[PDB]
Amino acid sequence: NLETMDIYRIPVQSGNHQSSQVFGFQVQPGLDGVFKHTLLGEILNYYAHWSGSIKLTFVFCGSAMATGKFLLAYAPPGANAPKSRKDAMLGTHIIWDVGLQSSCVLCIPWISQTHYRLVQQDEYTSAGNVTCWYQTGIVVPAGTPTSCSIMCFVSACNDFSVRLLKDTPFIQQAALLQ
Amino acid sequence: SDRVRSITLGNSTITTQESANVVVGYGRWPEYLRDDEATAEDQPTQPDVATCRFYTLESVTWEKDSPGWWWKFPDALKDMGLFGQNMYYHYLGRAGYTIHVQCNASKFHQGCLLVVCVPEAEMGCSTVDGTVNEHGLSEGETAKKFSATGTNGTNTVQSIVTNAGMGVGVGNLTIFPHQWINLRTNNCATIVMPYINNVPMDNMFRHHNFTLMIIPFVPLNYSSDFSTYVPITVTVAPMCAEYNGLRLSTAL
Amino acid sequence: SDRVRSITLGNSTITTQESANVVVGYGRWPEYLRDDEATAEDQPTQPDVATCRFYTLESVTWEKDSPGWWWKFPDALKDMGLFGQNMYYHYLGRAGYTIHVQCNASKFHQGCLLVVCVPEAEMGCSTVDGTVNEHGLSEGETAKKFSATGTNGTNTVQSIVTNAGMGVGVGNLTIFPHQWINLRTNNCATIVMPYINNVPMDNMFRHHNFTLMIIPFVPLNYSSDFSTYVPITVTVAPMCAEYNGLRLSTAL
Amino acid sequence: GAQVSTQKTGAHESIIHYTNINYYKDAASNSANRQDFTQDPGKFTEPVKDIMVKSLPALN
Amino acid sequence: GAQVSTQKTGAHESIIHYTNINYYKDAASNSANRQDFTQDPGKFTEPVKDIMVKSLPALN
Amino acid sequence: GDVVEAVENAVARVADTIGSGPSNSQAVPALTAVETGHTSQVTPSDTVQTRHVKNYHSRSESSIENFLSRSACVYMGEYHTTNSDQTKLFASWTISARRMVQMRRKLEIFTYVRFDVEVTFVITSKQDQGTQLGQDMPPLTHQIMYIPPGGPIPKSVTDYTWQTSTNPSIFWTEGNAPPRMSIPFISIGNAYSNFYDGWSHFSQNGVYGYNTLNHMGQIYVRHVNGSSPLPMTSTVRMYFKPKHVKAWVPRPPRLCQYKNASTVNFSPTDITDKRNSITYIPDTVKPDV
Ligand SMILES: NCCCCCCCCCCCC(=O)O
Repeated sequence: NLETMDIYRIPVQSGNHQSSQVFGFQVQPGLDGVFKHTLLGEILNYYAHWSGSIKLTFVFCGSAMATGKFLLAYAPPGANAPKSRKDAMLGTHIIWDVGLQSSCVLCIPWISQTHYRLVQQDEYTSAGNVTCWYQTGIVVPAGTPTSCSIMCFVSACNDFSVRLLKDTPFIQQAALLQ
Repeated sequence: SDRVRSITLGNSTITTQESANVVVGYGRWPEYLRDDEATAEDQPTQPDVATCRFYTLESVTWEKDSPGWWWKFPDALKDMGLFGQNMYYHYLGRAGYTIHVQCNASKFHQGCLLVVCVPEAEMGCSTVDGTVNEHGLSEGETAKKFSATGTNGTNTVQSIVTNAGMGVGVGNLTIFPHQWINLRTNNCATIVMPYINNVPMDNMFRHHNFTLMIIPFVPLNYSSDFSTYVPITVTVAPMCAEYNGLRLSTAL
Repeated sequence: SDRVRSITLGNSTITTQESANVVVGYGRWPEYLRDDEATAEDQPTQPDVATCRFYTLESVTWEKDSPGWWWKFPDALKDMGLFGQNMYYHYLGRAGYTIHVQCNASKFHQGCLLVVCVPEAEMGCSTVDGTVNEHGLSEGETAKKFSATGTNGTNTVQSIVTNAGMGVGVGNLTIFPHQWINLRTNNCATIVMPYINNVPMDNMFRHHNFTLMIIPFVPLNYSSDFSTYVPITVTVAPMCAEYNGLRLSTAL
Repeated sequence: GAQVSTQKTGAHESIIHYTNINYYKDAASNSANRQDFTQDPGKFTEPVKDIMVKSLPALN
Repeated sequence: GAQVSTQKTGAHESIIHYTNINYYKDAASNSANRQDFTQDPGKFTEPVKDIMVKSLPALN
Repeated sequence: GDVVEAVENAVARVADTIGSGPSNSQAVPALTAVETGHTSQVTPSDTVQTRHVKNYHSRSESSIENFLSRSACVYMGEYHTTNSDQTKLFASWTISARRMVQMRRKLEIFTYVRFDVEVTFVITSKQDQGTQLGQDMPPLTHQIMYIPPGGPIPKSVTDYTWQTSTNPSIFWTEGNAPPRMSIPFISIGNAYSNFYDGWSHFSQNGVYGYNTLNHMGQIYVRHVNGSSPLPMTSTVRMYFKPKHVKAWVPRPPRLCQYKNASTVNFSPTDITDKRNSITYIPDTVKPDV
């Protein structure tokens, strides 16, 4: 999917898939592939330190007749990624009800031993993970597609800042006339 | 619109775009025990956020012929994070709850669920001159199932929906706090229950303060509606939990 | 007299009829984290009594040739009631402690123990170019033992008392908060330690905030004193425990 | 906008001061605080609750 | 005819300022404006006519 | 304020975390409509119970001035003390910040920029390799000359043109501090333009892009001692530190590598790195697997 519009689509569907986790990823805004080339990520890469809360907006793109509730969870570090909805709901989470408001915001509050984390994150400055689960499956009437996509947007909250300027790993050259 | 609604307890938040209202106990919001109502003399523990938050129980499937389901309450949350741990370590406990039952379908589906909290739902035995089991009463999360016919078996609850396991007319369960989930208009039910008992505090393993019952009155139905899977999910959040009489943990 | 003394935290009380004084950190009493010193933004849990009380660890025997003993700290209380449970469920924690070391003998016995709390007691390896084990560092309650000679073995701490496992002169451990238990005058030691670290809060499994060391400087001795059994017991009580970043429990 | 403060006294029991101006935008660029001389031995030599008057027994 | 302004605060919670004099005839010769810290995210995060109160639905 | 001044107070503090408790209402801050093109303004306190935190963190180092205002190499070239080629006796290029990527990607984050520039030159010389290496060459003195578009161009190290009666020049001798000077905002327009989706000719042809807008002249640099018994060679490095900056209409950071200096050309490149599955989260916290 590295060069196709799919990399941006989170697949979700009608029928019984509760045991099936929808997605999950580490919270390393400047380092993990999921975030590094994001607007927030590209910026973090020109610095060595970051701090702040992050907003993850999820937008449902199925038909208007589609329905459903999801559980969006964020787990601070210290344990491995929740492996079931039971485990995930013990952490920070919102239960999102698909409706006229197509989007839902999971805000990742800043919880850390230190005031700052390395953009080049290590285990010492771990930030945890966010995982998503069907809270109550996707139901749909006849004549409508039984599977759709959910998109995810990221952005910094107003308590966010960065420090210690450095060059980006992302750009380079072998010779002049660049 | 007033269909829209959000609720936040601890590190958890619930949302709905299709709510009815919110039912509150017998009009009473949960409160912590007052000094002029207390007997246990030791300082209470009030974990607050670590304990008063949304725990989601394992979901159930609504089938075209489901009779119903139930859960006993302080027990059922006994393995839920710190709420459960505080249960194991203390002799006495007290809490209120926000119960949020979720069930979405489609404008082309139909059905109607009664969602009730019955305080002190003492149940009858299948074997008329026998006695129940704790197992016949509750299975923690999961959920016991009502039945469409008379049941037999020693220890199990006489569970024909029609008499709600209590020997009354199921259709009269409405004197208890409740909401209905009518698929054509509504996709969730929210009930806030205050602590109700004849003593200020009590042991949370030995006494089921109340039972949550979800009974379909008009059955699930649909057509080529490539959605036959319609789950129901229960999320509950203890409110104002306080504990007394700390000692070693209870034997599982 | 001022030898007499009582202390109460939660549902527990300690007494002595032969105390010296009470040493307080670097003169600082424990306090809860202030808003202008915090970074973690979520609401903390402050279990209070359920958590801030006296836990007694398994005792040790003082023998005529015991080199000494030590315990790492937030870890060591990890299985102590709700203090431990709150540790497992949270990413961040913070606490102070009242440490009470007990050792009584008789007017005909003699000996002298140094009781110290060393903040950040990073220890060295026996195998000079190797690295330690978590096991070589701490065994929870119980207690690691210092040694009278140089030790070998990969992973174990180079524990010859003389260098306190840190590469310094044991007789200089006095710049750290401490008391002495000189059997002829005293039968217990009490030290109140405030939270000390370079960050406002921290993970309680990954970082040993401080080490408690009990090192006899003048050895136990006696005569036909039909009492050869002289135990030492450590009781500690977390103070102002607060936790942040709640999620599922950590993997043992 | 300069500061004048006194020099550390040397070889004898008004011209005993100097003037300084900071030319940089960051405090890190400033010179060292070699003239601050506070002290509080207490944190370490006497961290006992219950004040020890010592001219009195200390026990009893 | 000089200017005195404050230094960026460093390693601790009057001598925290510096003085500057411009010696050149062109503004281009001056040092950088590293101390100006304005901000207006709005141009970009919220360029919608019709104020979105967001605590309210956003549609309906 | 005035973005030309070397002083200006005020701390750039981020937001405090407002203390938040439990809620049961119709408020639904966590539910928005991304279709409007508006970015949600939700903070932790809108979705979880938060404590109050007095936050002192400042955004000082991410101000546009502090982000761009650091000297960056934008060019390097060589020239010889002695050679048969005449051409190799002096260096020359056309001013632009498009030949070294680091600087270029930084500027290209903005569509338009306006600023003064502090130019610093680092010049070094080495003695060329050969069989005979002994000589006693006095210190080398160089001449850097700027030729605004339209000025006569040097054709040899000894051309009359180096008289600089009017072009600005810098004479510098090795061993001393690197040469430096400020240049004002020199554009014909109101802001330097980093991108130009346009042409040079009115008939929608000619040259496309950045180049048609450039034309800031060129630089020529030569040795002045002019000689050395044995061959030597110098390298001139030029650094740009923009200062007194203003920037408009930010754009995404360049994702694909640059292919050349005159174009925005690129080869298709991956959106990001792959990972195993959409649920893959590595297991740290294990007795080491
Ligand atoms: N002797 C130095 C001559 C310097 C002229 C420099 C003009 C630099 C202009 C910066 C242009 C960057 C841009 O196109 O965005």
